[PDB]
Amino acid sequence: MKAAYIIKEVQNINSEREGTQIEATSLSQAKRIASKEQCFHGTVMRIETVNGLWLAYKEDGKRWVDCQ
Amino acid sequence: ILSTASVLAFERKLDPSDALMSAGAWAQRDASQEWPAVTVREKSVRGTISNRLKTKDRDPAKLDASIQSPNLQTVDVANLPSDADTLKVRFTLRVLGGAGTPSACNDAAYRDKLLQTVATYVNDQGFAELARRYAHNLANARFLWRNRVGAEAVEVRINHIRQGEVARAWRFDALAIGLRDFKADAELDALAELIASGLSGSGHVLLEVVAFARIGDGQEVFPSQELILDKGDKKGQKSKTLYSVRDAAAIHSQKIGNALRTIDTWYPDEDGLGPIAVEPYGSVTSQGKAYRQPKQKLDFYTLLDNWVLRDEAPAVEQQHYVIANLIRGGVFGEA
Amino acid sequence: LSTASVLAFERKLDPSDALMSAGAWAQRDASQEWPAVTVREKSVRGTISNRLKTKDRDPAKLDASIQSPNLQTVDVANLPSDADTLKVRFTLRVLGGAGTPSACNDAAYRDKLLQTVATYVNDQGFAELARRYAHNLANARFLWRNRVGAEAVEVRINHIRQGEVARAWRFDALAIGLRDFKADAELDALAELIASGLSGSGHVLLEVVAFARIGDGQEVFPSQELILGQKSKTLYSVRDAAAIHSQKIGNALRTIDTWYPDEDGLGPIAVEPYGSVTSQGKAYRQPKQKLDFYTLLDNWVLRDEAPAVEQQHYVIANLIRGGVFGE
Repeated sequence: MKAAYIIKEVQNINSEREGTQIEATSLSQAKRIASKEQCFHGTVMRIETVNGLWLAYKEDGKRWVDCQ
Repeated sequence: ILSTASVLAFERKLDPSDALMSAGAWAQRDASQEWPAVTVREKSVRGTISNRLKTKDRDPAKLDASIQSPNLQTVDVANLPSDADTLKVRFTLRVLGGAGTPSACNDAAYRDKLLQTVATYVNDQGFAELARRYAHNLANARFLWRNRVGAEAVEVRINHIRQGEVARAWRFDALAIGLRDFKADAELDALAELIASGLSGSGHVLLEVVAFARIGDGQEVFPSQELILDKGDKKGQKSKTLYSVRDAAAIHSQKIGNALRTIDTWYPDEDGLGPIAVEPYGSVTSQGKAYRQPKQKLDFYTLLDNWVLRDEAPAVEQQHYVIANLIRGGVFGEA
Repeated sequence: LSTASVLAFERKLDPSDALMSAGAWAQRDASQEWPAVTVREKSVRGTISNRLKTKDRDPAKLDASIQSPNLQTVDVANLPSDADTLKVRFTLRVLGGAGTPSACNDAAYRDKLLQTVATYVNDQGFAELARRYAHNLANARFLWRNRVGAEAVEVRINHIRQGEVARAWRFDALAIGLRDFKADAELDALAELIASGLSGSGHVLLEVVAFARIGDGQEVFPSQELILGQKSKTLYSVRDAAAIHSQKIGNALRTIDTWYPDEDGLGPIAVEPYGSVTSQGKAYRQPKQKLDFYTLLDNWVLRDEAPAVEQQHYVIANLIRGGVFGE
């Protein structure tokens, strides 16, 4: 199995921006390939499903804050 | 013998309220009780993520495909009305007195030696230098933080309210009185000798402080910002929140008061960087450093342990920094 | 003959929670409809202010800790921007039957304890204790930090018959001192009403209202909760009004103890076993000396060695606040 995610790179947590679809097996694989594929410094990565539900986010050198 | 008291806590003197923002015309400043409040609104911003780039790929197609997706966002903004050019900022200040008495302590010998040290300060010279130093940060409108920058005039109006009624009034051109030098005036020494009487426990001091800052029609005013929790936590909308009280835009009562205690012009490694706020390990978040290190011997802890325990009374300008930290208040115990 | 292993006294002088409201001074005779003071939140950026433990003296960590600080949410209670007066209102209930335990484990110790307390009451009444409690109602000591730096504090006490006001009292709480116990022809009446309540004659319910000119928009201080942008401070609120805990009002009533085995250069303290104040961090009635509550109680009840007349007021005042006594 390979699941589909949406990797987004936004300015802050409550920003909307069109993201890029990946193909990943686990959520930890998505966090690894969202650790890279980040172009800028002071930005927030966000991992979502294909329908817009948030899964995790990371804000400029912190832990991945999981979204229960 | 004479270890430090493991619990020390001081209540704060000079407690201001939150300051509320209003708006009107500059020729209507004498009838400004019925000016409407500056409200916090919402607007949508979008911009390009143009931060500094991680050094993995210099290919043009990567950055060109990244900038095709914009960053959508909703912020809070506060503006003057388009027929109003003057911001009013109004708060009340209360100056308590009884500065050296702690609120919590353990040792009774340390507490009596501390009270006698602060009494031997106050009897030699009073609160005169510190009150002249606080009255300048009221007289210039330093508490207008970013609202002060680029104004045609700033007016400060101070009332002493001995009942509901006003006992004595003051008016200051806040831009003539600088933001660096503590130069002397007669009407400013009157306010200084009122603040020193309040600090010495003599009288009751409640000051009403009104500041008018002409900035121009419809211009953005700057209240204080709030943390983002409990405003959208799992899927949210707003990414910038401004502080309100009753949908009147406002500054927190600790950002004022931070501006009042910007006193400290005695800290070693400087030439002309200006006064900073009185803090133990005297530090600034914007410059990101402590101007008053413990590797040198100039901190509030290192001064106070020598001025109470070992009775090494410092230079009389450091005896303003220590008394200013005691007027500030705080948790100064071992933890 | 010996001390019962189960003793329990109930508290007399039951206070309620005190609800805080705000309005304008000189609108005090129409202050029934004043809006309550609401607890609200604000954000706080703090700074590194505490002592460092001598392994954090280095600039390389102090600069990194002052660079990225911590952000907190506190609960705050202020007056409105046009209201200058804090109104605080609670009811006090004075019960009586002061020496009778509610749980006991002996019949001879209980009988001799009741004999001893009846001997106390039949020698001198509750008048000396009730004078010192009426004095703590007259000055507004139950306004704790809401009293310091107040322009004027006025206290009104109504005595309630059925729902009607029998007698109303009116006091200037700043003229009546906080560190003495004097006499006044209108405070004697409040003292003897509380005395007739504690001795068991009448039913006494009081309605205490305190006003305090703090200033427009200034900060008022409700009682604070324990914590179960993480929140640093939580204030007590009953429905939406800011309020004061009933035990902190009750504490400021039995601060009547002026009989120490230590120095009397510190004022009254609260009646406690091993008479103690946390804000000074020491207990002023040590059991090294023979003037704490348990040693004086054991000597006055068991072996009939009475203390001095002033320490008997202390022992009875510990019986009025109640507690779990007994070995």
